[PDB]
Amino acid sequence: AITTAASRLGVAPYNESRPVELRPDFSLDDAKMVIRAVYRQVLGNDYIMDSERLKGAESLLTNGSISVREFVRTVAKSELYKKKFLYNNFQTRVIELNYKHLLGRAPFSEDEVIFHLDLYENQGFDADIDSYIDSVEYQENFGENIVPYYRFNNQVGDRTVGFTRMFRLYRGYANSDRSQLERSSSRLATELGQNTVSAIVGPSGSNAGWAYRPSR
Amino acid sequence: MKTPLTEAVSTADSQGRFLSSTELQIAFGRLRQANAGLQAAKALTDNAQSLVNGAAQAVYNKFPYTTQTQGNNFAADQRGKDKCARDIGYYLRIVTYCLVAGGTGPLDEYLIAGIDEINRTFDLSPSWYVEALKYIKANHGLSGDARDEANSYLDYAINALS
Amino acid sequence: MKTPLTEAVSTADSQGRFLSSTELQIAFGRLRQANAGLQAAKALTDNAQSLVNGAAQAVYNKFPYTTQTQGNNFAADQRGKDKCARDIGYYLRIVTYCLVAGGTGPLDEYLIAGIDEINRTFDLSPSWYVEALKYIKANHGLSGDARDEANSYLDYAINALS
Amino acid sequence: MKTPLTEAVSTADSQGRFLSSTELQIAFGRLRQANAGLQAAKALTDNAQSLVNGAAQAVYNKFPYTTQTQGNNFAADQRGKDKCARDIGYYLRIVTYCLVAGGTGPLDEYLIAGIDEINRTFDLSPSWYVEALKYIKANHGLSGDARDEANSYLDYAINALS
Amino acid sequence: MKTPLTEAVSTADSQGRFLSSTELQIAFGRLRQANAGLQAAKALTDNAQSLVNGAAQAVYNKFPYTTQTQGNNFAADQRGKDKCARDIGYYLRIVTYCLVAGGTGPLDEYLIAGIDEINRTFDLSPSWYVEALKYIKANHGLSGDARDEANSYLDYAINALS
Amino acid sequence: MKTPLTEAVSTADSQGRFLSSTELQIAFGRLRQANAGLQAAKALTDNAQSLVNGAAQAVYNKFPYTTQTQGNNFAADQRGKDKCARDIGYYLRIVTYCLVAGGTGPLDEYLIAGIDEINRTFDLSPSWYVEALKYIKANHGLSGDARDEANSYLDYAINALS
Amino acid sequence: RNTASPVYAGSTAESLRGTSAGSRNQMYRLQVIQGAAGTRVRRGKAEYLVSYDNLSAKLQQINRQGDTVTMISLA
Amino acid sequence: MFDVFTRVVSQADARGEYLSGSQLDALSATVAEGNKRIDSVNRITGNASAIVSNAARALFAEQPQLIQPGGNAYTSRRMAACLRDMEIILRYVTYATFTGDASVLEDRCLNGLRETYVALGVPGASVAAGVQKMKEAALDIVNDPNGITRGDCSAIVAEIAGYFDRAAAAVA
Amino acid sequence: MFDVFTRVVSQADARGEYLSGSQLDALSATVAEGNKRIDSVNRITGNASAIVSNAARALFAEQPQLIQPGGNAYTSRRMAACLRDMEIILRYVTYATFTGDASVLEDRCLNGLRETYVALGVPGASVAAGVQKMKEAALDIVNDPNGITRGDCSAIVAEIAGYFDRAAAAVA
Amino acid sequence: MFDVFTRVVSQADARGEYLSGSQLDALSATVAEGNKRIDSVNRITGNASAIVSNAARALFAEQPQLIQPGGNAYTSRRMAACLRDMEIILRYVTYATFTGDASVLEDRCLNGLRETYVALGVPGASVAAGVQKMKEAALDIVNDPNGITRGDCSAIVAEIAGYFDRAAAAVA
Ligand SMILES: *[C@@H](C)[C@H]1/C(=C/c2[nH]c(/C=C3N=C(/C=C4\NC(=O)C(CC)=C4C)C(C)=C\3CCC(=O)O)c(CCC(=O)O)c2C)NC(=O)[C@@H]1C
Ligand SMILES: *[C@@H](C)[C@H]1/C(=C/c2[nH]c(/C=C3N=C(/C=C4\NC(=O)C(CC)=C4C)C(C)=C\3CCC(=O)O)c(CCC(=O)O)c2C)NC(=O)[C@@H]1C
Ligand SMILES: *[C@@H](C)[C@H]1/C(=C/c2[nH]c(/C=C3N=C(/C=C4\NC(=O)C(CC)=C4C)C(C)=C\3CCC(=O)O)c(CCC(=O)O)c2C)NC(=O)[C@@H]1C
Ligand SMILES: *[C@H](C)[C@H]1/C(=C/c2[nH]c(/C=C3N=C(/C=C4\NC(=O)C(CC)=C4C)C(C)=C\3CCC(=O)O)c(CCC(=O)O)c2C)NC(=O)[C@@H]1C
Ligand SMILES: *[C@H](C)[C@H]1/C(=C/c2[nH]c(/C=C3N=C(/C=C4\NC(=O)C(CC)=C4C)C(C)=C\3CCC(=O)O)c(CCC(=O)O)c2C)NC(=O)[C@@H]1C
Ligand SMILES: *[C@H](C)[C@H]1/C(=C/c2[nH]c(/C=C3N=C(/C=C4\NC(=O)C(CC)=C4C)C(C)=C\3CCC(=O)O)c(CCC(=O)O)c2C)NC(=O)[C@@H]1C
Ligand SMILES: *[C@H](C)[C@H]1/C(=C/c2[nH]c(/C=C3N=C(/C=C4\NC(=O)C(CC)=C4C)C(C)=C\3CCC(=O)O)c(CCC(=O)O)c2C)NC(=O)[C@@H]1C
Ligand SMILES: *[C@H](C)[C@H]1/C(=C/c2[nH]c(/C=C3N=C(/C=C4\NC(=O)C(CC)=C4C)C(C)=C\3CCC(=O)O)c(CCC(=O)O)c2C)NC(=O)[C@@H]1C
Ligand SMILES: *[C@H](C)[C@H]1/C(=C/c2[nH]c(/C=C3N=C(/C=C4\NC(=O)C(CC)=C4C)C(C)=C\3CCC(=O)O)c(CCC(=O)O)c2C)NC(=O)[C@@H]1C
Ligand SMILES: *[C@H](C)[C@H]1/C(=C/c2[nH]c(/C=C3N=C(/C=C4\NC(=O)C(CC)=C4C)C(C)=C\3CCC(=O)O)c(CCC(=O)O)c2C)NC(=O)[C@@H]1C
Repeated sequence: AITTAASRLGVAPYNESRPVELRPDFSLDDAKMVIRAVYRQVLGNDYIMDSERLKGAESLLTNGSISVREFVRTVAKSELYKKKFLYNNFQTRVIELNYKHLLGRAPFSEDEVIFHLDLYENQGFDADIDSYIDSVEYQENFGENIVPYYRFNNQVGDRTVGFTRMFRLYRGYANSDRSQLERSSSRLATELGQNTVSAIVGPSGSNAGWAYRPSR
Repeated sequence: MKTPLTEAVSTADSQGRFLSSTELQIAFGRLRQANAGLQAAKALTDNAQSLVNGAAQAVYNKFPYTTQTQGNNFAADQRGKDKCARDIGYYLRIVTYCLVAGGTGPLDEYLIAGIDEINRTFDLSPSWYVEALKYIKANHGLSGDARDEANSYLDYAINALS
Repeated sequence: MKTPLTEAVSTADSQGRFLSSTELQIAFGRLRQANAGLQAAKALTDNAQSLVNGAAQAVYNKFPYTTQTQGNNFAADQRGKDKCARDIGYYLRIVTYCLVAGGTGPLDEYLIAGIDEINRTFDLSPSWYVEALKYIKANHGLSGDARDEANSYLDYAINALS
Repeated sequence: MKTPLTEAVSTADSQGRFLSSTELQIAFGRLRQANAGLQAAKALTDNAQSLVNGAAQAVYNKFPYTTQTQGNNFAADQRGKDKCARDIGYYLRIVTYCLVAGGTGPLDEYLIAGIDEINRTFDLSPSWYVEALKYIKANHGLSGDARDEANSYLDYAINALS
Repeated sequence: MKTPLTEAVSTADSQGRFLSSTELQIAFGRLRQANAGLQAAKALTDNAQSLVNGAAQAVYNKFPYTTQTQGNNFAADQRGKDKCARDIGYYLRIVTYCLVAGGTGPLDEYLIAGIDEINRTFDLSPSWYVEALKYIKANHGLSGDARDEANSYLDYAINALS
Repeated sequence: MKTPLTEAVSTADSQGRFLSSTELQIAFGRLRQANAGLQAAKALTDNAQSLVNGAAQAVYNKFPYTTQTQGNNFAADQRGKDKCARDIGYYLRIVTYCLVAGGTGPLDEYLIAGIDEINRTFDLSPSWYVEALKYIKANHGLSGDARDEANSYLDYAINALS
Repeated sequence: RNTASPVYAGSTAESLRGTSAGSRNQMYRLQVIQGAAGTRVRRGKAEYLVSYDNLSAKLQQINRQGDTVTMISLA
Repeated sequence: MFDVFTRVVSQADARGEYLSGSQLDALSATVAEGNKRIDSVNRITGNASAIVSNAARALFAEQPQLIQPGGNAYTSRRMAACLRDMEIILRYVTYATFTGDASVLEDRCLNGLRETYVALGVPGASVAAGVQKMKEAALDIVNDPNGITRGDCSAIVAEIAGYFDRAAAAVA
Repeated sequence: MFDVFTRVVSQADARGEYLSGSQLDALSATVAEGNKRIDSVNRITGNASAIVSNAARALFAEQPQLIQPGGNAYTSRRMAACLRDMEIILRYVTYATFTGDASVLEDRCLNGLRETYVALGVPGASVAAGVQKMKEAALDIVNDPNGITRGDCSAIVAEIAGYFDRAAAAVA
Repeated sequence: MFDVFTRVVSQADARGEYLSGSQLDALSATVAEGNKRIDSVNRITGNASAIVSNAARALFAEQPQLIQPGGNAYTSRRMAACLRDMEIILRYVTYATFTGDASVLEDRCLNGLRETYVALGVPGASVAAGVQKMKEAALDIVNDPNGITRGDCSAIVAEIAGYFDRAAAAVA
């Protein structure tokens, strides 16, 4: 696990959290926690305004008409998600964000960019979103009833490059995907193309050199 | 932000498709509307001082306690009156943007998103602004397509406040 | 519902854990508090009608237009006054539930969740109920732990409205 | 760590809420407990060497093969005996941390998580440490709340090993 | 069940692919091994009683306390000896399944999954079974491919226990 | 690339597992096939020029319009004939890679992935290459395992095109 | 096994679509018998509501886990 | 999922018994036929596209209602879905042939397939007719005596026919 | 995240030492002040909305550039996000007061916050001014002698001031 | 990933050339060593737990700072993570031995491992010492002449030693 450097790396709050599961015959408070957990995770800790809430999807989730996964899929396909992460981004940046939001990890290899770029170009954004959520990886980690969460810790099937690239996409707890130094630029386009990694730079506050970014 | 041209490209981009006759029709709809929208924006802009001042006075008349009651959220002093006229001016200006853009986009992005939190935090009644918007509706003097589109944004803001 | 015992078990259940010294301490904290809450609930219950009527008049005194202005959202008629006394009675009654339960759960589940939509939809001013809650704080006559817990829920409601 | 104060805050943070009367009660439960925990921690610490040596001999008496059998995992030599006394000292020391913290957090983070992998990899019997823990329960000489909290952590470790 | 044939189809199915030369080669690999595995299963089966009894005595010799110490987890009485002989028989029998199946699947699905919780719950030492498996390795009398495949499964069990 | 050895490790890695008898059998299957595949690769390579030209003429004979019709996508001129012989050479060469690799990997990654878009984009009929592949099947002169594996890859390409 | 099953006759099969029912606005109700062979299984009998676009993916998911499909109907 | 070997193992474990000499000998006979089994899988796979397309053409020739406007196989996406389904069924039949056990076909293809087609309005009786057309083409391909070591493949052919029959029965 | 108790424990474990008698006595003194700590948390929480709104009003009055058109607090969305930031910082300051340790502030509230404001262009110096205004209001509320058992709360007030100063320093 | 065969193929396609006779003969020589390669993987795997545990014990004995309080291998969480890491590295070394190519080891395990350990504060030099200890034990196990057909495995052993060296170099 991550113990000594957890707070320094911004991982300690997630060490202290547990997966948010919607049990059968869930209560009212259970549904609200899922909605809050889904909004924080899938939308990258961006502030969500009341006018932006997916009230219809929230209703169906609360009613048991859609499961957690289908609620996640509904949020990921919403105009709110596309506005935040699709319409103003390079598709490689979109693919990066999708992996972090929906799978809680960074892309491992250029093959993933190839797959999802082609899938978007040939079948569209909604088809690409389905690929993440209907993936074997999503099934084994979250299944039908658990909100996605960051997978900092080592798991079966991991590659070491994934760990270092997580801190390229995750920049601390008091932060959002749309409020990072690199702004709209793809974080991993170069790393994936060259199969290279970079030294982990921890979040601001706990790391004086948090702002180090290489030049072109 | 929500406008016909942006929505058209956003739909095609989401689908990974070239623009088709559907999107071209959207553009034709914009072109049919645009000149009336620009005319409405000009008319509201030229009359903005009169509309904002009259709208503020209409609010004070309907809610006289706002000019009689001490408090940071009221217009009993010149400070609060200046804040109130400023706010009504923001509504009128952003409505002209909607007419230029051809959609609620400017209202959605600049004014409505988070307005509930602002009014709650600073103890501002949405009914005050509804009254101001109703005044502007009854006094902008537009007609035809200019009136229809302009009133759609004014009612859009009213509905958001209610 | 947020109460010390329910949150203790839910957190343990989310961890797939038996209860441990942590949760037992939560229970001891509830037991230290519970009698004061029950007595506070009794005192507020016995004095409910005086508190509710006094609170309603405090609102009418602070906002005289509510009893002078025609409208479905105002109290210019007995219909509106009865609605207002009813609403203030709901606030007090659900506050006594929080004292019984030992947490804000009753307020969260029965009153606060969705209150913003209701007040917006029906043009009800949160400041009215804030004034009613402030009167209840100033007049329930509690002391010690009973006072502290009761005021925490009344201030919790005020903060939710502000 | 699992302690009343940290879990109270983490739960409230996950819900996005300020601390309420529920969390304050958790604090009062902690304050009711803390002095007995600190007193228990002092008593175990002052008697640590006797308890550790006594616990080690209790294990050796119950499992004599651990002192007669050659092997890296056994205590037939001073190397293994030193490893054993060190390990029992870790259990006792971390249990005193639990009393100071008022929760199983120190045991969970420092000792319990991954203990099954350690004992499997290095061929250490959990039954050995269960015997050491039972000796400490029988000989720490505590009473009252100090006894109950200390035994809860000792039993927590025993249950984890069984 | 992990076997060359089921793994070949599972991989192809996960790819939505027909079976290709890659999977036919996997089948040829299975056919190369199969007769030796079937021979090994017969030899172990014919010698099962001697191997189980000899393995059981090997454990008792290596760990004499298991035949002298009272307790449900020990073999000091006929009940525990029968439990022990039964358990060792389970290991040998399921190993012959692995030889028949050509993979660790029968060990994985019938024995290994959950063995850690069983041994901890009932206070059974994995070291006992490792000695039993080592005896069977040293005494099954196989050679060639039969030996190598059989030893791989016995070593697979030993690794799972350590 | 899809081969028995890479597939074996990919499956084991995805399960977080050491290689077991299942994967060893996969290796033995590869070794059974490898020499026949290498001989087949040698035979095709040594005969490649005759096979490529013969296959191209077979396509021209079956589809005479390809050599009589003007267009960038046809072989009426020397430019188009050179492109065609090149493409057929690519198919044959990459097939030899499959025999070397012992799987469809080289075909999957170098030729098959994206072939549909190429043929659509440049207006090339898949039937042309099917006939070329059929000619190679009937004329490579292989026998035994070399024939069976090579024909499996040629058929794999034919199936992808149809 | 001396048990009952839910009643999905007439209009009782219907479920709400909203914006979560895919391109065809059709929901399919999959009743399955499942066990733990991955995430924890809470119930031996489960129901899944999936759109037409995800129906194929859901069947392979159920299939890969070895769970049994007892009934499928339009919702 | 089971193969021919693990099927026997699973039955043996449920009774807590070693495989008998007869059972081991039966598996030895299965091993002796493995080359024919691999050839049958290779031949069906090598002609998969032809088997599916020829079967599809034959089906629509005898059941033109399927492809007329309003028919369930009319429109490109429905026709593509139909051809996909035929390929899926053939693929899982080859899987069952490869493993020597029908479990992969039953668990991963036919599991709920009858109810799926009923819910979708897909005519299962026509799917069964298509599967039968693939069956007859596949068995002739497997039985082809040209370019292969000569021998008796009747047993494997009967087994493959059984898997096709299971698929046809399951859909209709 | 540590509390006042686990902060000492973590330092002790890294040294492999039992807590000394001095350390246990220091924690005993912390327990003796527990009622004052709970009161301070309760008082700040009970006035949270007033502290945020009053501080925000004062900040915008002294820094009108923040709310004019083009300002970083102009438009409802940015203004609402700004008010959320003040509430969040105040909320975490109450967490630190409750636990008696700054770790919750450092681990969560201030972790990556400077990156957020630099990336967005939020003026960190103005956030620090707003946090300073909340600090002034909060400390007065904690120190109010009315309606409470009288005693000396200087130590807890000094601790709370430090948490506010930590937050202000982290942003500017 | 690549194996020994597909490594040569990929280099040939990049040049657009058929494999030369010498390249095909070299791969035939690789095939002739296949049994020794499979035995080497089997022997390391069969002793995997002993290799990891013996190496870990030897490491902590030589570097007792790792397991003293405050050490990076102190506490059960970190010790468990440490033992897991040794098993992972050994597992991927066997993968590379099985495929005859270091790509699986380099791509999935070693790439980023130096940066990971630096970020976590894991002592990379100590990991290298542990990897080196696993190397000696594994190579001795592979070379054991008992219970195996006799022959020369020096080439396979050298290849395995190279993969261990790659792992040791990458962590530090
Ligand atoms: C500085 C913070 C101010 C201050 C505080 C202060 N409080 C006490 C004592 C108590 N306060 C409480 C608090 C509560 N009781 C409840 O039931 C709840 C609601 C859930 C709360 C918040 C309690 C239980 C006590 C103990 C009993 C008592 O009423 O006295 C003291 C006295 C010393 C002590 O620590 O006990 C003090 C000093 N006093 C001031 O003058 C500051 C403005
Ligand atoms: C260096 C690695 C040591 C060594 C190896 C070695 N092995 C062989 C030959 C064989 N080894 C096997 C292996 C297996 N048979 C099985 O059924 C399985 C279980 C799935 C395995 C792992 C086989 C099949 C052979 C061939 C037949 C035989 O039994 O000999 C050799 C001989 C040369 C060859 O390549 O065949 C060698 C050298 N020998 C040593 O002395 C090293 C310590
Ligand atoms: C019924 C299926 C038909 C049939 C089959 C049949 N095959 C063999 C023998 C072999 N077939 C193979 C197959 C392959 N070799 C390869 O390299 C590959 C490519 C990956 C394959 C598919 C092999 C290895 C053999 C053994 C050597 C040989 O060629 O004989 C037989 C003979 C009996 C046996 O089991 O070996 C038979 C009967 N024969 C027919 O007449 C049917 C039409
Ligand atoms: C043991 C000899 C040394 C040691 C190890 C140690 N490692 C960690 C933590 C991690 N190790 C990894 C490495 C990998 N993850 C992978 O997926 C793979 C490739 C498949 C590798 C090689 C990672 C990513 C972590 C962090 C995430 C996690 O642990 O789940 C620790 C714990 C660190 C901590 O608790 O903070 C330790 C102790 N430490 C030593 O002192 C030895 C020299
Ligand atoms: C064609 C004229 C030239 C050429 C192209 C080429 N590109 C790639 C690979 C990629 N292309 C992209 C591009 C985009 N991704 C986006 O998000 C956008 C906007 C929506 C664009 C334009 C990306 C990200 C990749 C990487 C993933 C992928 O491989 O598809 C390749 C492949 C390179 C490789 O496989 O290593 C090629 C061939 N190459 C030429 O020689 C022409 C000059
Ligand atoms: C006028 C109808 C009544 C009135 C107004 C009033 N408003 C405020 C304060 C604010 N008004 C806003 C509104 C906006 N800010 C924006 O950027 C936009 C979108 C572009 C809008 C609509 C905000 C955010 C504030 C708070 C910050 C600020 O002061 O600028 C006040 C003062 C409130 C206070 O406590 O300071 C007043 C008086 N009051 C009446 O009584 C009129 C009837
Ligand atoms: C004493 C009851 C018996 C005994 C003990 C014994 N233990 C080891 C080795 C280790 N003990 C631990 C345990 C811990 N390390 C920690 O950091 C913590 C958590 C804070 C614990 C509980 C570990 C990890 C080891 C292995 C590494 C190390 O040596 O530190 C040994 C030696 C085992 C070996 O093979 O070297 C022994 C002898 N043995 C008996 O027979 C006693 C009855
Ligand atoms: C005409 C330009 C050339 C031609 C045509 C031809 N087509 C087929 C068979 C099919 N055509 C279709 C196409 C569609 N079916 C649909 O539902 C729709 C969308 C609404 C389309 C466009 C299909 C699916 C088939 C196959 C099934 C069927 O027969 O209906 C054939 C026969 C192919 C065969 O193998 O039987 C032919 C001859 N052929 C030429 O040579 C013309 C130049
Ligand atoms: C062709 C001979 C007949 C035919 C077929 C047809 N099927 C569908 C739709 C579906 N078929 C399936 C079946 C499967 N999906 C899988 O993944 C697998 C293995 C697990 C199977 C067996 C499913 C799930 C669907 C629906 C979802 C999807 O298509 O992806 C259609 C289309 C139905 C529609 O358009 O609504 C058709 C046409 N139809 C005929 O008329 C032939 C007799
Ligand atoms: C108000 C006094 C000042 C101000 C603030 C301001 N902040 C943002 C945006 C964000 N603020 C945060 C902070 C947090 N999010 C968290 O979850 C946590 C707790 C763990 C913290 C501390 C974040 C992450 C954002 C970005 C996310 C988002 O959706 O906004 C804005 C909005 C900026 C914009 O361009 O929208 C503003 C305005 N601005 C001022 O001018 C004041 C000085």
